[PDB]
Amino acid sequence: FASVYAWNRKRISNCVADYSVLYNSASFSTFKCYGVSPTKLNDLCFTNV
Amino acid sequence: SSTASALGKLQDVVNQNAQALNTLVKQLSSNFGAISSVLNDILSRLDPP
Repeated sequence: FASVYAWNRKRISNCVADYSVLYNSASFSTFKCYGVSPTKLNDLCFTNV
Repeated sequence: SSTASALGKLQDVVNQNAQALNTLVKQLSSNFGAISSVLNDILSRLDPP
C-alpha cells in the first residue's frame, strides 16, 4: 500500500459487486458502517464507488 | 359581460384554499433533519434502532 499522505484513490463502476462474500469473512478486525447496514449491502445498486 | 375584476371575493377565497392545500402538499417533501425525505428509502437502507 501507500502512506497516509499519498493515499491511493480509485474508482469502481460498471461491475457486479458481491458484499456477502466480503462480509462473511472473519479476517477483518473491525468493520463498522454508517448510513447502510452491512447485511443489506446486497440489495442496493449504486452510481459510483 | 365586458368589465372584469368584479368578482374579487370569490376568486380570493378559491385562491386562499388552493394555496393552503398546495403548501400543505409541498411540505411533505422537506427533510426535517433526517437523511431522506422519502420513507421507503429510509426503511430500506437503515437498521431499526
